[PDB]
Order: sequence, then C-alpha cells, then structure tokens
Amino acid sequence: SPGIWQLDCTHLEGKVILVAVHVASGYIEAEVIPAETGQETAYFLLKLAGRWPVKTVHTDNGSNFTSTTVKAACEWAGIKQEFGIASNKELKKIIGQVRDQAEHLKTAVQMAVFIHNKKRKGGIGGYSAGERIVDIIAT
Amino acid sequence: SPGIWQLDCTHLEGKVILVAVHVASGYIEAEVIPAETGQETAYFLLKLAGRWPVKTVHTDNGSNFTSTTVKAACEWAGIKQEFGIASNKELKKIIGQVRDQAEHLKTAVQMAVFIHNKKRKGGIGGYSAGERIVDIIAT
Ligand SMILES: Cc1ccc2oc(C#Cc3cccs3)c(CC(=O)O)c2c1
Ligand SMILES: Cc1ccc2oc(C#Cc3cccs3)c(CC(=O)O)c2c1
Repeated sequence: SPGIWQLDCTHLEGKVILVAVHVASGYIEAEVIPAETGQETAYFLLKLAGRWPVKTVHTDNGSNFTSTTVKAACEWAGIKQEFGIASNKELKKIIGQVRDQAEHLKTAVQMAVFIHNKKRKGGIGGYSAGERIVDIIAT
Repeated sequence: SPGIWQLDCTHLEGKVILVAVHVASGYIEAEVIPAETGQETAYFLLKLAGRWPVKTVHTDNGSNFTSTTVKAACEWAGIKQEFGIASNKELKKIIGQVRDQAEHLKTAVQMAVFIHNKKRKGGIGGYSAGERIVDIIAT
C-alpha cells in the first residue's frame, strides 16, 4: 500500500532523532528534538501527514501507544498506528562524512537526509528514494 | 519549471511563520520559528530541498540576500535565490477555524497546512495541492 510508514528514534551526541521511512521507497524525513516526548512525535506526525499520504505508521515498541497527543494526532489526521515491523546506519555514515561542514547536529542530520533521498543506489542509474516516493504516489 | 518556489514570512500572536509555496501546485510547507534569523531560513530551505526538487526560490525583499548561512544553504543544496515574484490569508482563516483545537500555535499552523494541501478547490473534484505537486514532479 502507498501510505505505509515506519517510525523510529535514534540517538547521536545526546540528542534524539525522529526518523520516518516510507517503506516501499526508502524516502526518509527526520527531525532532532530536545527530548523524546509525546508532543514532539505528534507534531512530527502531523507535519508528515500534511505532506504525504500517511495511512499506517508501524512502530517497534510501546512508547507511542502511551501518548495522549500522539493518539489525538493519529485521529485528527486519520493515521492508523500499528505495532510491528538497517537504514539507521546509512544515515550515521553520511552524518560522519558531513559532521564538520555544519555547526549544529540537526544541519548534518538534514544534509544526511538530503543525500539519502537524492542519491541513486550504487551511485549510477534508476531512481533515488525521493523519486520513488513521488513515482509510487503518482499511481 | 517544476522546481520553482516562493518563500515568504508571516506573523501571528508575535511568532514568525516561514511559508514556502510550490508556485505551479500551490503546495505549501511552513514552520514557526522563535525569531526570523538567517540560520532558521537556511535550515528550512535545506529540509525543503531534501524533500522536493528545489531549483529556484523567489523572494520579495532583501532580507534573504544578507544571510551568510542562507547563501551557504543555497550553494550546498544547489538552490538559485532569485529576487522578484494571497495564499497567506487562506492559511489564516483555517488557522482561526482550528486555533482552539490546539494548545500551541505551531499545531494550528500545521493543521492549516494539512487542510490547505489535502482539500480540493471548492470542496469537490480535481486535485489537491498535495496531489498536484506529486503529479507535476512525476512528469
Ligand atoms: C550549508 C548549510 C545549510 C543549512 C544550514 O542550516 C543551519 C542552521 C540552523 C539552525 C536553525 C535553528 C537553530 S540552529 C546551518 C548552520 C550550521 O549548522 O552550520 C546551515 C548550513
Ligand atoms: C491533534 C494534534 C496533532 C498534533 C499535535 O502536535 C502537538 C504539539 C507539540 C509540540 C512539539 C514541540 C513543542 S510543542 C499537539 C499538542 C497542541 O498543540 O495541542 C497536537 C495535537
């Protein structure tokens, strides 16, 4: 289905990175938050769903099932939250390659997301993740 | 061309809203920032261009031409900044319709962006802005 995402967290320099993956394309969006709160996840989901068809979000643990705001975001935007489900180390190599081009970690995280979404697999031919998600939604 | 945007600022409850419009689709992305700094605009442009083809950004005044970080963002991401160029009152009516569904202004701003991007013109038939930008990029 064209609206399936995976949501996860990752950690770098004592900061928290929210990562959404569009499962069929590998497109990612990410955001650095001060702390891993309900509100932050709800805000991120609402932005995401305003940009793409988001039908179902898959997570790997219980954290998101206990936030009052995440459930009000789910419901407002029409997002099914489903339990049950790598990319998270591609990110980190690219973050390492750019880290000292940016003062702020968040900048490096977005430079990493950029390159993840724009590049071709193996550097030649076919579609980027950013091309594939557009191509998937367009049909 | 498929990569042309308009960037502008707007103000509500003493907070600053950055608005990017995809000129051919009317798709919008927006973000509430504490203050109207170079860094914030650069960060927003870098996120945007990591998500969509952004070839040229049109602005209406000189503010963006005097930020060292905005120029380093332009150059890093391959974005031509061009001088010379409404939607900004559709936003505000919808913000008013949702305002007391959300504690934070930023939430109302994203609920407004959601509805702006998802709705059909006149409420029936054709494509939403979010459909049109995908349809434009897919060709
Ligand atoms: C080449 C490039 C592209 C985008 C960029 O965004 C920022 C920023 C920022 C912030 C916004 C709010 C709080 S910090 C920077 C500056 C850095 O990180 O070097 C930067 C540099
Ligand atoms: C239905 C719905 C959907 C998304 C939402 O995001 C937030 C938030 C937030 C924040 C993140 C960081 C600092 S404040 C809220 C709560 C509110 O504004 O009522 C909310 C409610």
